[PDB]
Amino acid sequence: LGGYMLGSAMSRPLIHFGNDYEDRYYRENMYRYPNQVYYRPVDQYSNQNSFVHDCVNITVKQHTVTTTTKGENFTETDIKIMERVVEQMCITQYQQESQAAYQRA
Repeated sequence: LGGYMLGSAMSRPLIHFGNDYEDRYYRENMYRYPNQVYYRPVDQYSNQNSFVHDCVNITVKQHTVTTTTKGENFTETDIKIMERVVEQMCITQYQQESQAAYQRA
């Protein structure tokens, strides 16, 4: 991910758990953990969460393996709220990227 194409900036699509702390965890996990992912622009595969959750196997990394250990509290909850959002928006930006390829076409 020395390059990649930062998978847009979704500003958090609001994933809302209707929680106090785990919600908030995600709501801060929009900053500590981002609302954008690390991947290059795709529209040449079938599976989404494959390439997508992989882009987060990049993103959540950079954002939880140093970006979190900078004084954040990441628990199993953080993993999900973060991977889940960052993944499903990498997925959102997968279908977006797909059609973005249609726009650049």
